[PDB]
Amino acid sequence: DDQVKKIDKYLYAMRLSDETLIDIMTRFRKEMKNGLSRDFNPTATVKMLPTFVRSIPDGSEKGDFIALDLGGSSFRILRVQVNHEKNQNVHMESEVYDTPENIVHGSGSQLFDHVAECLGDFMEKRKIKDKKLPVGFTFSFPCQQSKIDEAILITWTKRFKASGVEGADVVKLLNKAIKKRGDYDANIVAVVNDTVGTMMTCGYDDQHCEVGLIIGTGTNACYMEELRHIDLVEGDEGRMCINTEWGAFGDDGSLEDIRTEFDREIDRGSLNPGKQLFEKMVSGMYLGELVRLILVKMAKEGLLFEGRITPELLTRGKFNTSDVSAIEKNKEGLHNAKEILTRLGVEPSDDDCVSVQHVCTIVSFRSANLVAATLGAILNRLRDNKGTPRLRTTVGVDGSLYKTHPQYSRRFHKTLRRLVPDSDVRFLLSESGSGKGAAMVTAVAYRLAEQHRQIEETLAHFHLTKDMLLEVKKRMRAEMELGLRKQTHNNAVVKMLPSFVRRTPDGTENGDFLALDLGGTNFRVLLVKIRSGKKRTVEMHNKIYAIPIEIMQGTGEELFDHIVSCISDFLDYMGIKGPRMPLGFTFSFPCQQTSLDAGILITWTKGFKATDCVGHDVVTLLRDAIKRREEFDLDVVAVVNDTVGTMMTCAYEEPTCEVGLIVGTGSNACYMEEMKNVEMVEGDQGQMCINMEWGAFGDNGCLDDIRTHYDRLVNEYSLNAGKQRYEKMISGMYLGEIVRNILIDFTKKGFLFRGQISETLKTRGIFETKFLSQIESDRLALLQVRAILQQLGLNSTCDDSILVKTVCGVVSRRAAQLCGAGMAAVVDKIRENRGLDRLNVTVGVDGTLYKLHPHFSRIMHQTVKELSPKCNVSFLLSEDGSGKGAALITAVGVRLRTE
Amino acid sequence: DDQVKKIDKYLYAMRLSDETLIDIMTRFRKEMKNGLSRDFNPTATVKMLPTFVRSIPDGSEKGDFIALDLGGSSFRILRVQVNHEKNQNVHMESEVYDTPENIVHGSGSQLFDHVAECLGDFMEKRKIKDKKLPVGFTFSFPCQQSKIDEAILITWTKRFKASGVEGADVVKLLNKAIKKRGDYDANIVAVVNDTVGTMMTCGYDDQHCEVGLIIGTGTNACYMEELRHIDLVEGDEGRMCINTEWGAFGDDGSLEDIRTEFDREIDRGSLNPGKQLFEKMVSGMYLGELVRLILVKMAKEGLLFEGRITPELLTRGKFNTSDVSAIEKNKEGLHNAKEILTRLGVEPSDDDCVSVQHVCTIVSFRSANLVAATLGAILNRLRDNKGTPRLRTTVGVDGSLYKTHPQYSRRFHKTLRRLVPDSDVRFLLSESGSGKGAAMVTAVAYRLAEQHRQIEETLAHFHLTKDMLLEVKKRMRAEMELGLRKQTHNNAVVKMLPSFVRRTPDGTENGDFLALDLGGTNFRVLLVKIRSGKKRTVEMHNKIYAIPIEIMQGTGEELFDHIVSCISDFLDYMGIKGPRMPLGFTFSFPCQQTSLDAGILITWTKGFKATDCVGHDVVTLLRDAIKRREEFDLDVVAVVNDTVGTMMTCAYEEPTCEVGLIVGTGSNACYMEEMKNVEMVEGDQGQMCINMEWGAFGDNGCLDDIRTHYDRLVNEYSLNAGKQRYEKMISGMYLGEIVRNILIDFTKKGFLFRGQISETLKTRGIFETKFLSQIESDRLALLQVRAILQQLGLNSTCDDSILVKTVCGVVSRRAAQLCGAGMAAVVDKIRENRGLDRLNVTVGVDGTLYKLHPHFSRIMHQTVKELSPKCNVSFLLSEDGSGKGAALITAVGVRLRTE
Ligand SMILES: OC[C@H]1O[C@@H](O)[C@H](O)[C@@H](O)[C@@H]1O
Ligand SMILES: OC[C@H]1O[C@@H](O)[C@H](O)[C@@H](O)[C@@H]1O
Ligand SMILES: [K+]
Ligand SMILES: [K+]
Ligand SMILES: [K+]
Ligand SMILES: [K+]
Repeated sequence: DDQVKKIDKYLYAMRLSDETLIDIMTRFRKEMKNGLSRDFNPTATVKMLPTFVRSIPDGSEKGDFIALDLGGSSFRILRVQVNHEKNQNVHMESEVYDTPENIVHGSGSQLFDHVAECLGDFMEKRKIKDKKLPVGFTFSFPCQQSKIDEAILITWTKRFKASGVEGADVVKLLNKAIKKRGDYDANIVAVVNDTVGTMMTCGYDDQHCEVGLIIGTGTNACYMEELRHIDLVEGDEGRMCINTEWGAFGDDGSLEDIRTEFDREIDRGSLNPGKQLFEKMVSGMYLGELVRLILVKMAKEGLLFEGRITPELLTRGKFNTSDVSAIEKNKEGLHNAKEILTRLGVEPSDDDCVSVQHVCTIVSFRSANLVAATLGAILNRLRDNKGTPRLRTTVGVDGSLYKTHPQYSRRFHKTLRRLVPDSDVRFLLSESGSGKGAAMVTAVAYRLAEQHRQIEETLAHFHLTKDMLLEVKKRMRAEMELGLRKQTHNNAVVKMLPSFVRRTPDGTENGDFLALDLGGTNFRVLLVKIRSGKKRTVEMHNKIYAIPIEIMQGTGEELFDHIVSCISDFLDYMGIKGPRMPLGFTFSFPCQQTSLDAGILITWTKGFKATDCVGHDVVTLLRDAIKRREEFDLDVVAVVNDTVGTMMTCAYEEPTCEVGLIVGTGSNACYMEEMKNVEMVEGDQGQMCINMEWGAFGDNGCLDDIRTHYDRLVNEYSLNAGKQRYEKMISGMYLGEIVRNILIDFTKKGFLFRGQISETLKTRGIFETKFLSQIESDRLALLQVRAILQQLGLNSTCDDSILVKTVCGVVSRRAAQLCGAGMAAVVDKIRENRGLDRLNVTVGVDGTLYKLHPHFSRIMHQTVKELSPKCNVSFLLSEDGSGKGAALITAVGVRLRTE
Repeated sequence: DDQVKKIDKYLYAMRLSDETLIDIMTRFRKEMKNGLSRDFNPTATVKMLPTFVRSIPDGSEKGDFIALDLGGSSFRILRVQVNHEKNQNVHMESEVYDTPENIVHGSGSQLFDHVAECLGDFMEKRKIKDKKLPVGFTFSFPCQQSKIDEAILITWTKRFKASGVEGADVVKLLNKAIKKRGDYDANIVAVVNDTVGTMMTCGYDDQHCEVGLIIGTGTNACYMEELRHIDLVEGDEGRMCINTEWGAFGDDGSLEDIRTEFDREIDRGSLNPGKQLFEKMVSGMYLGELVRLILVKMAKEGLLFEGRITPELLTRGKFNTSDVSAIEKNKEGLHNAKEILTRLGVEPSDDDCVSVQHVCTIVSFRSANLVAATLGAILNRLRDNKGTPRLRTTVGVDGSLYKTHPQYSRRFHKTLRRLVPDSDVRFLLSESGSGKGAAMVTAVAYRLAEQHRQIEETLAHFHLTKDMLLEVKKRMRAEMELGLRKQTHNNAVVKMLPSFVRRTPDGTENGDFLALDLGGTNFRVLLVKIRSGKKRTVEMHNKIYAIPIEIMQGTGEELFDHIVSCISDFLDYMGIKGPRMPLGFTFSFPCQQTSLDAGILITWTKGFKATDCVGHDVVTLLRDAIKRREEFDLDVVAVVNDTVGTMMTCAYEEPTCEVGLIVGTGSNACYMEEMKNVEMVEGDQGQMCINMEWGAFGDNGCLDDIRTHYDRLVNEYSLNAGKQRYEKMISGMYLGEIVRNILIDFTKKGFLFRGQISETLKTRGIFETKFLSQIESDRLALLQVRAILQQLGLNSTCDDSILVKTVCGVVSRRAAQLCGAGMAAVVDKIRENRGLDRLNVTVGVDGTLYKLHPHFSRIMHQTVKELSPKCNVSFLLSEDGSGKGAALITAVGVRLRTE
């Protein structure tokens, strides 16, 4: 006893009080906060690195993969096999490869070539070198990573010191070595820390695991932290495993008050002086040597061995941590001591043995107590995160020291239970611990890799090549011809109807004109004053009127009676009733023009059911209603198509404009054609603006080779199945539906919304052009995109969001391109029509998709350029082709009945 | 009365209850939250746009500028002059330019050319067209801007509808028009909303202003909101004025429950149907017309004028908001009514006049009450932000309606005082209101513009051009020659000392060597085992030892007695005492080599003061101490320079290495020279590694033309004034000091830290290489950089941070370049030395600045490439040139005494 008491005082500084431990527990808690915070992270010693592991094995894990484990006591290679069974275990085998101490102090190159050399042999000796099995990599060192399969070595720790690796990506470095040999082919799908592997390996057997603890050569702990606490990782949903890297605890001076002269000497003779100061007070790679130093000091003071000092006792590394354990055994502790010490050349006395055994006890007890303190900080942290008064969790443990020291386990648990009282912690030990762990993470990594490989293949069908685009342009052009020729027009799908607008405005237009814009329940009347002065100027007014459904489904005699009623109101509203004014009539329903002022209605749409209108000439129905009133008289000069109105509106300013285009809910285009070509209208002189009605392009199957399964579904479920095939791959009314139908598919395959098909996802037209234009916005953050989706009614996650945005993108790009191939055919036909080799033409466009969408117009333009280089086409957003345009068509109209 | 009562019931829906108003107040509060939040902002109708105005006039405002005001009742141009006086007012004049109604409905082009045309005239008529005065621009429309001098028109409101402007930057569009004419030159320094101008114009006279309220043609309110609440603007310090754009309140349906059939008809006949729904219930541009519609409906029902309806009463725009005011005058209200109505063709009865006057009252009272409600929401918001129980603030008001209606002011204040009770609000009216406002913002904008112009000029001196760099390279080369030649060596500043290392390792090296690394209080001894096996392998160990200051300032006999004591310890530590081992001696103090194993100490540094060492040969002092002990014997084979050790260490692996470089606290470089050239050492055969000591380059004034005022200050205040000029523009020991000296300067000029010179800013060496390497980090966010600074002890702001980072950048770039020009001279001399036209050489480098810094090594490399294209130089980070290197020099040493 006297002896033991003499050591206790000598090593008093190595005997920490609970008061002290709690303090240390508190200091670490602060180091944890700083490392997580984005403000102090820059200069924090406890790195708290994100592992990018968001959950423990859910069981659904299955596969066959390899696993490397480098950085611990020994370098082993495992082949883990997690398969499907009826409550039966998982199989796995491992092999340890000797790694020369002069190899971990060499060049990164030699080291990774060694690891590669050992890998190939392992697979070959098992001849599984053919089936490229996924490879997991457990690397126990602080690594920076922004994804599971990347690992930038922050620095080396423990006994490694290979140059040319720090600051580099070990995965690339390994892939580099595996290549150099080319003996085989490896798939490093993931890189994980050993603490992570341990937590995984044990969480598999216990879904309560949230902490991985390593206590061996080195020491470290990882836990499950709230994303909303990990400032340096964008997100807020779920959890992510954090790699504290607590071995560096104190590397900034925080622990100088508890470190002794022996601790500092141990540091001076170390590979990484000044680093991992806490670790050097705890882990097994240092325990043995720490005791030796204490023994040398004592012999030197004649406190032990009667001052006798031998060359062996002074040689670094002669007293291993394994002697510390042998000496602390309950049974043969003191006998082991005598043997060990004796082997050191010393001649120990019974007193010497007891003393040396108490030094061991004091040194290893400190290790235990210190780790209880820091682990307790992680427990309190978990207790706070869950807001629970008492904590219940399972800790995954591993490490040569913890597993082989006879007293560590017990002392560690005892002290821990005394510092962190309101909690019941379960400690699960693991066989390989990080062997099966890297496998579970690899498993998930592979999984997500296939999902992406698949998703990429599905979206590939939407990728049109410049050659396909040329065919599309080729085919559109042929369709155009069939519709112009008189011999095939009746059977053509791209009708190419004549608008009877023989000239674009020339500036000579001057006057006051009325326009009627009818295309729904809310139509409008307008007054447009045009002054052909020195300076072109046009002012206008307009009021909107409603059409009671009762009248929409009225008798056609009431419909036009009501409309003239509204016009009668407007004229008074503008204070201009009296004179016989000219009026342009924009009729946005399926019509067939037989003259500038005549158009037969082929079918009602948008809810109109007025009787005795279909088949009749709308302009006559209007003229008849006007006369029925006898209050005033108008001179209906024309019936107008809004697309044609859009070009006219544009031509008025930009004279090189001879093409109009609409890309909104629907799509159409027009252009000035040569009369000699309009076989449907007598006269080979002059020009004629043609209203293509190009949305029917492909209605005879000519696009059937570029349409996808989702294009077909959208058609199958559309109201006009088999019709408007082209407009269905380009208009804002369907784009969302192609998108929605892809999402449903992916949801079923389980790549989105947890495989759960939402009711909102089942609703058609949920993805309007407005919301389609947002999700793809450059100025939007993924957290906003996610908000938008959730706002629609989709329980999307940051991850879902990334997916939905990609799909949208794929669909809208093809839309713009397919639109470009179309537009590309028109301009070239115009060029060739006039026998030119270079054409400069402007196009007037309108439409909520072209206008609101972030990338449609751009990609569209890029495309027309590639497919039609002999043409220099310019696109100008021209609005109100239905009002201003109809008026301009009217002004040009009256102007021409004079010539 | 009966009449009045008959109207009250007829227009019951226009009479809002306080219950209703408070509800609306609450709805707006929610619209304010959504617009500010990054989650709901995407689809929010109340945009809550950031104005980038962080404070009201602080008085320090002074200058002479112009101001444009477009978008309100009239387009005026002001020339405001805010100067320094003894409590006397500010001067300003304005001029209104007629803007044709057919001009605000035309093209953006014509509109901005009109504004330009009006601008030039204004300045010319005042002939101030010569002095390019700053120009302020008040544009009253929702604009997107990320900086004061940018304004992307979201959309048009009120009566503007010029095409080609929405979605574009009006500033560029204006600058575009001012150019087209080129009559003059304008400086649009800022663009502000009218609400902002009003708040500014009134905050100037009252530092309590936090709200700008407009009630005229249109209606809108801006206030001062907490940056920590403006999710869409990075930051958290101070305040920023938010432009609510509340006219759009309800544009999503939120107010359909309080809008009447008259409100909806007013919308149908509007320019922007469906937009600014709230505004259309309040502002002056609509009040008049809203009453007309109510009157038409009543006549039609024979409720007024005995049902008589006239063409005038039905003409839109015949009843102006100015008639609403005339009619509500206390004195001549009913007489004004009779006159007005009569002018409308109606024949009003006294009863009719009373009724029409009550309609006005009911309509204008609603306007007042509605704006009280929404303003009250902004007050409650301000009360909450300041956490005060009762609110005290000043509101800046303006608007034709508010200023000209006889009853508005009174009704508005009354209702407001009843809804928002715990607060005293001061209402300041402004003359031009936005005239003097745009001027105060312009003032500040100009100010910051000059600071940047200045700062840019100061940092320009640090910009070296490729030609200067070539001169530097030219001069370095000449310096090199003077130092090699025997006739000028004694007077050369770049000493070019011979290291006596005649060969780089060749691989033949094999053995066990000791090294002593002495360069401070903590030196180390090392054992390096080198095996020239089939595979190159080298393992080593080392312990660190301290030198008590008492011994550092000892007698030189004790210093080397102590060192040999440490070596004696180490040999036992490694268990190898006995044999006579070889030892390399790295002596990192000002030494002069006279042989491979001899070096005279020219002067102590780093606190050493040991006596009788200076002038003596350190290797002899060591050999003498060894012999004094008689415990063992060593074979000191060499005295080493760490730079030379760095190259050797590198050559060992990369055989093309013949140049070493150190860039850390200090800087030096070495390279293999041709013996025929080393005039200081006999023998024209073989080579000789030269230790340049290039830090003294420029010590004779040869760099005096590229050194700056701050370079001189750093020298002036350095411990070795006039010496190490080159090393002072490149080493990590001074870079921070050049930086710190610039900051102090800028602080004085008042461009940083509020002109306040911190005590921390006065501390030298505050900017260590570590912190210099961080601030410039690509992976760091400005909020972190700011944290770092504040962590140093600098009360920096996000803005300060942006500045400090730029300075650092300027300084560290020149450092790398100046280093490159130097390195560039060595490689070329080697090339030319061997008469080659292409040279491939590797350079071994080390140093905390080169290693830790984000951009040093890169820019350095880029530079050596440009200046030395006949050379293909490769840079390899080679570490431990002081230990491993000293050993390699020793191994090569013993190996050569055999040849
Ligand atoms: O091996 C246990 C631990 O040792 C520490 O030194 C390393 O930095 C960690 O990566 C590792 O988890
Ligand atoms: O003119 C007053 C207000 O009118 C609103 O319609 C505009 O959108 C605002 O920019 C302006 O502040
Ligand atoms: K986060
Ligand atoms: K024809
Ligand atoms: K903010
Ligand atoms: K010579």
